[PDB]
Amino acid sequence: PDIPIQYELANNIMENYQKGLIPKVRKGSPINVTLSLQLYQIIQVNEPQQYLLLNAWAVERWVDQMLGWDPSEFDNETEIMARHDDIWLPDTTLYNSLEMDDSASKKLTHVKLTTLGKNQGAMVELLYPTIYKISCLLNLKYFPFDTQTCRMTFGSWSFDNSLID
Amino acid sequence: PDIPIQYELANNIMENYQKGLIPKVRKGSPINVTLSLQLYQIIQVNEPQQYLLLNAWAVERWVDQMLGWDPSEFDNETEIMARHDDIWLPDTTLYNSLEMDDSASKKLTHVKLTTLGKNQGAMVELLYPTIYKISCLLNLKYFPFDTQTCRMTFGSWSFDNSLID
Ligand SMILES: *[C@@H]1O[C@H](CO)[C@@H](O[C@@H]2O[C@H](CO)[C@@H](O)[C@H](O)[C@H]2NC(C)=O)[C@H](O)[C@H]1NC(C)=O
Ligand SMILES: *[C@@H]1O[C@H](CO)[C@@H](O[C@@H]2O[C@H](CO)[C@@H](O)[C@H](O)[C@H]2NC(C)=O)[C@H](O)[C@H]1NC(C)=O
Ligand SMILES: *[C@@H]1O[C@H](CO)[C@@H](O)[C@H](O)[C@H]1NC(C)=O
Ligand SMILES: *[C@@H]1O[C@H](CO)[C@@H](O)[C@H](O)[C@H]1NC(C)=O
Repeated sequence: PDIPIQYELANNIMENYQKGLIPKVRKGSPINVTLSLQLYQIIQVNEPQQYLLLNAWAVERWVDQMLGWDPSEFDNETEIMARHDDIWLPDTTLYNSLEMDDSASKKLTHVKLTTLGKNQGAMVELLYPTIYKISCLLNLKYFPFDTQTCRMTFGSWSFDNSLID
Repeated sequence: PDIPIQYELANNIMENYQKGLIPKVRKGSPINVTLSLQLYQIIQVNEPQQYLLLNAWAVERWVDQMLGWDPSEFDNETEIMARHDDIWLPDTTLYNSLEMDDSASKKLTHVKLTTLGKNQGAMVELLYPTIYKISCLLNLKYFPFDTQTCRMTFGSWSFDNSLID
């Protein structure tokens, strides 16, 4: 009738879904997460406090083995946009971050769900802008002709290699 | 009886509505969003950190194809004032923003709904004040007789041209 097909799609795929648990139907394999980074700006290289302020564009892709639907049933449709609140998100952490509030370093709004099949899951694309307060060591021996290398360690804080890769 | 007609109006249009999904009943056309901007103040042109602090008035108009009602049924009322939490809002993002917390750069409080018909949708007006921390490059070659141009890039972070225009 007047109800959109995406309403039925989201009601169907997010029916028995539990966002508080890792969507790993298969037992013997971790969830592969593909993190991609773009540098947009270097806001501040703060020598006195060993912190660098970066403005990055982070893209995060994995496969959610529970949010899979058949495109033929739901009117040919192969994509749907949901909210980051409604699905399980990997806890990608910047290990050397100097900011503990994730509302000042991340702008998670929406996720994109592309189906691979009913029982095969769906690709989840997570695009969000970040502001990283990075703890980097400065070797100011050749100041002001110095070059500095800044490391960004990314990983899951609570999930090990057997759960999230 | 003693119940207002706007109570019956908001209960009827917001009955099967889902605010987590784009209100696009029609298939082959994006949602047109009309962003209008007013400059109210230039708080700070911070040369050392390449950021300009603006105080703007943003007005956002689109058509919500699901929130349409027949005025004649609901005592011939053509408008209703709702909250931004209750309806779907486009993710209008300032691309070069230096602030990721949207509670320090935006004051979304209410929305205005004007009906175009039962099955034709409703015009949504979103008025809110903003404080923009803008990443702008300064060419201080003619200081202090210098003129600077500051760019403000606006768009959806996750929705492409086929969804939001
Ligand atoms: C996650 O990554 C692993 C790689 O460690 C993938 O395992 C591969 O699976 C294919 C079959 O689909 C095999 O042909 C490859 O040999 C496997 N790789 C290795 C290194 O053994 C896995 O498929 C990926 N996806 C998951 C687990 O959903
Ligand atoms: C959104 O904007 C598009 C313009 O791209 C509108 O499409 C127009 O539709 C009218 C009919 O209502 C046609 O007469 C015009 O020729 C169309 N424009 C173009 C450029 O083809 C569309 O109606 C707008 N509103 C929506 C999609 O709800
Ligand atoms: C898309 O779906 C419609 C109806 O569901 C169908 O008519 C059309 O053939 C589909 N497209 C393809 C390429 O199969
Ligand atoms: C608006 O509705 C009221 C009550 O239903 C009616 O008395 C009035 O005539 C209507 N106005 C117009 C212009 O039809």
